[PDB]
Amino acid sequence: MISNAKIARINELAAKAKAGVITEEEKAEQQKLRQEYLKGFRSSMKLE
Repeated sequence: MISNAKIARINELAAKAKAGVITEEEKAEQQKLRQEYLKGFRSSMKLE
């Protein structure tokens, strides 16, 4: 699961990725935490 602290961590890493300064380790954690966020999260715009 994910908490606000980890959500900030995601936005941190995402910014690192959008910038290009993100390392492989940061990338690995980013992908995982995004899944921790996707737990139960559905696409409201499509009701998917």
